[PDB]
Amino acid sequence: GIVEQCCTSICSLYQLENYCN
Amino acid sequence: FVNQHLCGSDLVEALYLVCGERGXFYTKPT
Repeated sequence: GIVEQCCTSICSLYQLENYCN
Repeated sequence: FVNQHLCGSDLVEALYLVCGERGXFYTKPT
C-alpha cells in the first residue's frame, strides 16, 4: 500500500505525484 | 516540503492539494 512508505518510510511530493500520475 | 510519515489522513490530504483526482475526495466541504 501507500502508508507502507508514506507512513512507515518517507512520503515525498513526487512519490504521491506517481500515486495519481 | 513534507517528507515524513503522513499515513492515510495526511498522505491522502497531500493527495488532494497534489492530484486532487481533478476534483476532490470528501473531508470538509464547508
